Amino acid sequence: GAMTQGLIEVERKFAPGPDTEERLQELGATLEHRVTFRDTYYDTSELSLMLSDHWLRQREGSGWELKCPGVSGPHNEYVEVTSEAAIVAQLFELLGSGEQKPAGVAAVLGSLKLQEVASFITTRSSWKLALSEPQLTIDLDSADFGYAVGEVEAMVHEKAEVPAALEKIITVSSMLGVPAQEEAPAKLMVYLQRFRPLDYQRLLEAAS
Ligand SMILES: Cc1ncc(C[n+]2csc(CCOP(=O)(O)OP(=O)(O)O)c2C)c(N)n1
Ligand SMILES: [Mg+2]
Ligand SMILES: [Mg+2]
Repeated sequence: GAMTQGLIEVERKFAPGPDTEERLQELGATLEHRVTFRDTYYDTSELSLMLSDHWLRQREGSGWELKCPGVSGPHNEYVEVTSEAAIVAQLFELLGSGEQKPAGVAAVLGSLKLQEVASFITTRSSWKLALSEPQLTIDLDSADFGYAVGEVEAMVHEKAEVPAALEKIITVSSMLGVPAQEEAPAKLMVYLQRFRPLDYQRLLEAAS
């Protein structure tokens, strides 16, 4: 037999500005693709998934994905699950349907009292940047509800490499975006804050 795993993705969000694309161009980045896609997130009425740092979505053209917290000191760690059967097992453990019998994620939604909590369309430009060695990716996202966020992404092999990669992408992010102390918010968090502010408040309360 054999075991297989992926690389580690390291990421940092930033607020783009009017000059972000021009900076990318002058740095020698190339625009690899432009794409538009719907994201739809799901949770229970009590926000069971989100309150425990679990994030379940169906992404147009990609299928189901679930993000779970992992056990970078100042920065978050996530395990991404895209196997439907592993998503469903994780959801059963957390939301406890002992009786529930497995199936595709879609089929188990009702049984788990999972409902759509947010849906929106993102228009994305994805750029690649080689410096002096593997190309960084820069995703520039525009959400149809009216919010723009960029993100710099690097891949690395071992967890030992994560701290240096983080510093690099933080520094690159700062040259591409508006000055800021903290990381720019995720599209979903801005959506929740503006359009589901009672839910946002629950999330705020939990984290402090
Ligand atoms: C302040 C804050 N930021 C981030 C998180 C974690 N989080 C919020 S929404 C989300 C899912 C959306 O992730 P995103 O990075 O926007 O996915 P993308 O659309 O870029 O693929 C996660 C993991 C949190 N709990 N609190
Ligand atoms: Mg990306
Ligand atoms: Mg990303």
